[PDB]
Amino acid sequence: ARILKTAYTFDDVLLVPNKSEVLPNEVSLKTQLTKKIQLNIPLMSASMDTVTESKMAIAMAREGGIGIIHKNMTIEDQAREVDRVKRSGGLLCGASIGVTNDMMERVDAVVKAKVDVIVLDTAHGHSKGVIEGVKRIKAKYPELQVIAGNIATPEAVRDLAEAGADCVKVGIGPGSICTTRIVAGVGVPQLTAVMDCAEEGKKLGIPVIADGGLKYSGDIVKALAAGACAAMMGSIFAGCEEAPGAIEIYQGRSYKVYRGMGSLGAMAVPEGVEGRIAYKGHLADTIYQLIGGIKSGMGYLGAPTLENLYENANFVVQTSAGFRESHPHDINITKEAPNYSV
Amino acid sequence: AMARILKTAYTFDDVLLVPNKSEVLPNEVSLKTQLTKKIQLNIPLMSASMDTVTESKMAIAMAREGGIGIIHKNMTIEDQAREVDRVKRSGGLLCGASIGVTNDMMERVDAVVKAKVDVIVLDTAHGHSKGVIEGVKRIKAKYPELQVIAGNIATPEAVRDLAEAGADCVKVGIGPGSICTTRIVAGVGVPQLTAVMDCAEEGKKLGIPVIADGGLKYSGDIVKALAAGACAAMMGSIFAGCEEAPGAIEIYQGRSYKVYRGMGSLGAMAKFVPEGVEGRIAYKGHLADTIYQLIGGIKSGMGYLGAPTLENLYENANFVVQTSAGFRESHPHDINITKEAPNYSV
Amino acid sequence: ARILKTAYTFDDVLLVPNKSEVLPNEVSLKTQLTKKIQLNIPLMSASMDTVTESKMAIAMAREGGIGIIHKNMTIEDQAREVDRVKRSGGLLCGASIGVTNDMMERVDAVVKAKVDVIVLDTAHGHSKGVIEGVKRIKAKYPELQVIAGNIATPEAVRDLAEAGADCVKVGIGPGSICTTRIVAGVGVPQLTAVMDCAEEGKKLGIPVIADGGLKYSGDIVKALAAGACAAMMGSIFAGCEEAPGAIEIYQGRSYKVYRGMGSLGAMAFVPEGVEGRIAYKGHLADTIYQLIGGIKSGMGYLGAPTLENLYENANFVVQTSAGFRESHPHDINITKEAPNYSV
Amino acid sequence: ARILKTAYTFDDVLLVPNKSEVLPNEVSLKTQLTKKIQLNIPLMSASMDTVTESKMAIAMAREGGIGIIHKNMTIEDQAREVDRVKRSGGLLCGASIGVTNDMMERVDAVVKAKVDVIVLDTAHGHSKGVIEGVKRIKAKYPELQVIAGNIATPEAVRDLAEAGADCVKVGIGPGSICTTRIVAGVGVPQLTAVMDCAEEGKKLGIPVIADGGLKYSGDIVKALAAGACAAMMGSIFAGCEEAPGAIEIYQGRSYKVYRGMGSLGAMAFVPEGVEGRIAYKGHLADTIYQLIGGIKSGMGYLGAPTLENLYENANFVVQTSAGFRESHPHDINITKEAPNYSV
Ligand SMILES: C=C(C)c1cccc(C(C)(C)NC(=O)Nc2ccc(Cl)c(O[C@H]3O[C@H](CO)[C@@H](O)[C@H]3O)c2)c1
Ligand SMILES: C=C(C)c1cccc(C(C)(C)NC(=O)Nc2ccc(Cl)c(O[C@H]3O[C@H](CO)[C@@H](O)[C@H]3O)c2)c1
Ligand SMILES: C=C(C)c1cccc(C(C)(C)NC(=O)Nc2ccc(Cl)c(O[C@H]3O[C@H](CO)[C@@H](O)[C@H]3O)c2)c1
Ligand SMILES: C=C(C)c1cccc(C(C)(C)NC(=O)Nc2ccc(Cl)c(O[C@H]3O[C@H](CO)[C@@H](O)[C@H]3O)c2)c1
Ligand SMILES: O=c1[nH]cnc2c1ncn2[C@@H]1O[C@H](COP(=O)(O)O)[C@@H](O)[C@H]1O
Ligand SMILES: O=c1[nH]cnc2c1ncn2[C@@H]1O[C@H](COP(=O)(O)O)[C@@H](O)[C@H]1O
Ligand SMILES: O=c1[nH]cnc2c1ncn2[C@@H]1O[C@H](COP(=O)(O)O)[C@@H](O)[C@H]1O
Ligand SMILES: O=c1[nH]cnc2c1ncn2[C@@H]1O[C@H](COP(=O)(O)O)[C@@H](O)[C@H]1O
Ligand SMILES: [K+]
Ligand SMILES: [K+]
Ligand SMILES: [K+]
Repeated sequence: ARILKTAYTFDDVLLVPNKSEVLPNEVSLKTQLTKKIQLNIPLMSASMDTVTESKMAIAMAREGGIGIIHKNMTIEDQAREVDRVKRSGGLLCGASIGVTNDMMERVDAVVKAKVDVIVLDTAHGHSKGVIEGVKRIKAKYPELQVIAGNIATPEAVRDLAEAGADCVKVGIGPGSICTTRIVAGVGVPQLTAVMDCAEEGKKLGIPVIADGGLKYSGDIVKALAAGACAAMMGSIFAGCEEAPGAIEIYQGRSYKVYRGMGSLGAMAVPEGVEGRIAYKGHLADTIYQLIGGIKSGMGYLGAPTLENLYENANFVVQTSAGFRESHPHDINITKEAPNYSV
Repeated sequence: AMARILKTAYTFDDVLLVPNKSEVLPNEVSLKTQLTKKIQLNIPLMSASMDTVTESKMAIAMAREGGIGIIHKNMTIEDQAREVDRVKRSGGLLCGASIGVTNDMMERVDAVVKAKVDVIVLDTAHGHSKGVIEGVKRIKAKYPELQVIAGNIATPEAVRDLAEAGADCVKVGIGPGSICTTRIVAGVGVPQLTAVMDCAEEGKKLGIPVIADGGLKYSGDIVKALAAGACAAMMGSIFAGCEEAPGAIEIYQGRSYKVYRGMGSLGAMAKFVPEGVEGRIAYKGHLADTIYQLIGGIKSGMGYLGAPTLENLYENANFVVQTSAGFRESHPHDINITKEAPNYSV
Repeated sequence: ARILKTAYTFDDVLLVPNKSEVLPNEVSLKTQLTKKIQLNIPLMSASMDTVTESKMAIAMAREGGIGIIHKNMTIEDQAREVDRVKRSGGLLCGASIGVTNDMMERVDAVVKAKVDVIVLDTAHGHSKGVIEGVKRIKAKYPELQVIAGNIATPEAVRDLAEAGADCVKVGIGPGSICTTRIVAGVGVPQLTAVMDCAEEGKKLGIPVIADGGLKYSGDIVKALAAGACAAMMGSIFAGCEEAPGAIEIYQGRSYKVYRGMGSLGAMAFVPEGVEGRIAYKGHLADTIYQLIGGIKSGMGYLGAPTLENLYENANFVVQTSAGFRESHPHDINITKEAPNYSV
Repeated sequence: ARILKTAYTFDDVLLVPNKSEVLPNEVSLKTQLTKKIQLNIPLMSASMDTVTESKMAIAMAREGGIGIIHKNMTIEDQAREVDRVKRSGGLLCGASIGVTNDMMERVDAVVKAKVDVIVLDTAHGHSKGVIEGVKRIKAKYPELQVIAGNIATPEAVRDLAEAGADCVKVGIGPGSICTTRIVAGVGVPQLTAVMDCAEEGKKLGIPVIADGGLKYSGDIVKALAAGACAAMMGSIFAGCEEAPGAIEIYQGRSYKVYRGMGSLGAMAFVPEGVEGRIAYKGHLADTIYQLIGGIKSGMGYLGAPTLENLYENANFVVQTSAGFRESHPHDINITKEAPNYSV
């Protein structure tokens, strides 16, 4: 039983600027989610019953990303949801699958609805059940694109790619609503997890998704510079108008419900919590700020594409003092900024 | 010889366990552990020997759940014997008794032995001392088969010296306790994760187990202590609010509290300078409900690490260090929690 | 994509005392801003529309420093502001230029008004547009002093010096109103940025400016010890009577507006700064006095009669968060105002 | 410019327990302040106008420690305070001296009043003025015990010893009222400073004093285990009945005034201390009882029956801020007062 190293999250690191011949308006955000699936922007919405149904997925895809329909619903309803996204323009769409008895039955129905990718998502992706589930899926549907998660190690990338996954999803414990690391003691701070896993995926030719723990646009730049093909978010999108759930008002402020899929409410021992986040308005305005920040970061790094970003990215580690310097400090902020908050 | 800085030492909140390949489900794992070579526990949990934590009611409840309680010694010799006696006659449950380094030490041990106590815990502020080492030797001479836990310690050298004195198990923890001020008033101690790991390593070489005593707040902390090599975890704070702990239920402004205090606090010693504090913690209802959450957390952690057994968990556990920013990410963040979780509190 | 090292900001480090044969009242604060421009004190006011117009630049220069007139104005008005400064005595003045379609005509205007230095300043100075800008300016006005920024790597120092910069300005992300590091993920903790850049500039013969993130006089000492020729500040000066903006009273205290140049309000669409209020400080002279006294104190502690000697002989140690807590006052209820400390 | 290392303060480290054969009550706390001055306990009260006059110095002496009479009075009044302590019986007394034009005058007076040790104390002890001052005092009074400070490096230990000091005082910037590190940028976290200076002093046979930054009895154990012959405290004693100043009441709480001597108030150029108020803590003997109890407890944990053995067998580990949270009480609503713990 040994200590391997210090592992870092997004707030621990910064990207060093490079020489740049490209302006933020000239960079391309295109990325391959699998070898067969290109996104126009590297963003995905979490498959949670408070984040992504057909309305969110349609909106994500029109912006050039993708939404993964959650599976806290009957098989027929999830099929319906996928079908509505597919009929709204041949937009891309995903569907969540669990390691369950009816797993193949749920897969058959979202395939019938012509889902583009299934996400075999589970608390612990580096497990025999997930490995065998991927092998059953790829044996019946060899061309069906499969994302498997969640994981946090190069060995997990290796075993899941060996099983036939086309993409793997990284993140054990970083979610805003997640208590996995506290109740089970397990996880890897997300920037080191993505860096280590994406480096392994690149050697195998399998992309990785940086899933969870993202709070600012600059976090996504770091996830992409570390080598993730795409970034998945629940918190950043669950307050948008297109997220499921009504808008609630409490003492002058408008909120939407957001909860972990492993919380008591979502399941009705838990590994998530349930709560409220601020109402953000329409997805478009959030995406515009996220993409603007990504384009700026890429301008700072001289990267015209996502791959060039990864190839020339150098991180430095900052201390808690450096974190205090990186945020605004020693000012009473009195005007809303659209891409910042405390 | 000169003073030196050895290394950085870590507490539970500093580290995370890296997930392994798993072929085991949380409900398939076994929590059986050897507290000593002759005492098996069904779950690796112990309740602390404090006068706000463990008497008969608590020890009975702990044994029923598969753990064990250590009856505290802020008690006449006779009362402690009767406390042990009630646990033994309550269905043959395991029971332990706390013993200090006192002039009547052997008279206290005699009485709990007669009450058929299964283990005695010679616990004191500084276990790595001549008084403790001579006391273990005296007990193992009069009672060669009596199981003896000695503590508290924090170094591998202390494991060896107490193992050579004849201890069957050593208890690790100088300063991690919720109510403890040792490190602040005396400047002494070792962050608990590193203390458990370095002592467990030495104990494994010698074949003596180590207990991780103090500083546990969440079920995931227990997983880290077991993964660092402890055979069992000892908790005061987590159990002091349970209905089975001593003390009445106090209500102040809509919340329910129970008293919890260090054995080295002024109040506990009136019943020197103090090395503990006195206060209140939340009432938690029945012990069974807390243990359920603890065991569930432990089983989930073993599932993530691919460990069907506690020895497999130690053999394959890998830790990473996280910063304070990583700690912020590990807890729920950027959310207004509006519903209680039964295993997470703020 | 890899991790280079840990990088430090000012609060991460402390300077070790040296043997001293000099009293703080004997040190000299002269610095070469460029080869041609000497300042009597190594302080600059930021080129921001809530910090430096002519009033601020005139006071900074009378105190021995310099102000950089911001460019959130028409070309004509910026020339008029520089001209106000030059007509108010022998006063040094600077003017901010950006990478814009009308860049050279803005430079022509400020040159005609007799500006002493232009600051070609933009979010990312290590860029082809800044490099081409410096070359174009130097090709037309070979003797005009050019500061280029902002940057944070030794490679950018070398490229901007090769382009013909006379001085480079270091700082990506540290400013009190800046969100660059949060929104784009990019920056270098400022003490390490200044140290690594100044060392490259020393080898090349080009000075560097420590711009941004400075809060106390001690911070400036650390910036200068790390090799910067001068320190540039916005927050420390924006609350002064000579900065732009009225004085606002609210619940018994006095405030002034301070905002990033990349905030929505300054720009009037993804901002890299915020907008807010800071305490009114009174006259520039009194803040400068405290700054100077603290710098002179630090040079006393390090035995430095000059700023070059301070840099040549300074050693740092890293402190933890607990060391930070010990470095500030602690375990006291402060009941009297200190003119050079506040919580 | 170069970063030498990470430097640590008391909150950054913990001492590893040793095998012990000694109970706390059996421990001996005697120490050599200098080769010719023994204290029954290794505690000194700071030479500050809010901590030690004769009332404090006499009380420190009766407890086994010693007070340094502060210098913020006339030469005549300081000798009177020294004389009053020395006529109260066989009590030890120190007196503070500065690098002043009347330095020798003030030394003459306190020497006439039979002071036992002088403390040539200044902001920056590793300076020509202090080195010359020690040399002049020792050339006139070869047997006067001289403590010189304040310093933070082994080079300063060596330079001050070669000048004739009998003890050196370590501490640049750790004091609770101190702002040296914020306003001048200079200092060394105190545990590292004591350890590095104590190691040099032991090679030379000259003791060091750990001055400032101590909050709990456990911090003093760390400073002695790090090599100091004694610990000097202002904040821990300024709330005691024997400190100067009246007991002031506000909302049912009792306070005393405490201020740095580089604060504006004490100086009545640029300040390096703050002014404020701390809790009233009653008679000094109550506080000393708790300090000595905690020290004896720590030496029990370290198997040190006496103090010389302590440094030789002291092993520190570094703790993170998470370890710091574990070291204090946590997850408890403390409802009873503890005599040796507060937050
Ligand atoms: C996103 C989160 C956190 C999550 C989402 C929904 C529910 C949960 C709950 C609260 C139910 N918690 C677990 O489910 N915890 C868990 C822990 C360890 C293991 Cl080993 C495990 O099972 C693995 O093996 C199975 C077969 O491959 C497959 O279920 C896989 O997860 C599950 C967590
Ligand atoms: C002080 C700050 C932060 C600042 C000040 C004013 C405005 C901005 C705004 C909000 C407009 N943000 C950027 O402007 N962000 C940005 C990011 C990356 C690049 Cl690559 C970039 O462009 C570089 O290339 C161009 C040609 O050299 C030149 O404009 C140069 O800055 C600009 C920031
Ligand atoms: C859980 C805690 C902290 C604790 C629990 C109850 C009481 C105490 C008190 C406040 C009384 N504090 C000590 O007791 N402090 C102490 C410190 C150093 C030594 Cl060396 C020491 O004595 C050792 O040597 C003796 C013979 O082996 C034996 O008493 C052993 O403890 C005791 C602490
Ligand atoms: C405890 C503190 C902080 C302290 C105590 C009282 C007064 C001061 C004031 C506020 C006046 N601040 C300094 O005095 N600051 C200072 C800074 C650098 C140097 Cl180099 C210096 O003077 C050195 O050179 C002289 C010749 O020996 C000698 O006086 C020595 O101190 C003094 C500080
Ligand atoms: O309750 C749960 N426990 C742990 N992780 C969860 C839970 N529910 C969702 N997640 C993960 O957390 C991510 C959202 O993280 P966020 O973007 O920080 O809010 C999802 O994409 C899932 O990977
Ligand atoms: O007063 C004391 N001072 C220091 N440690 C104590 C004191 N009383 C009990 N302990 C220890 O603290 C443990 C409880 O830690 P907790 O589970 O963090 O509350 C006990 O099992 C003892 O090992
Ligand atoms: O909005 C902006 N975003 C990022 N940096 C800015 C912005 N506006 C001004 N700056 C920089 O911040 C410095 C002021 O930093 P301060 O002294 O910490 O307030 C200026 O000199 C500029 O270098
Ligand atoms: O104002 C000052 N500036 C810096 N240090 C001071 C000042 N006044 C007193 N000191 C130091 O601080 C010590 C007191 O530290 P305290 O015990 O932390 O309050 C004194 O013994 C002096 O060494
Ligand atoms: K900033
Ligand atoms: K989390
Ligand atoms: K201080």
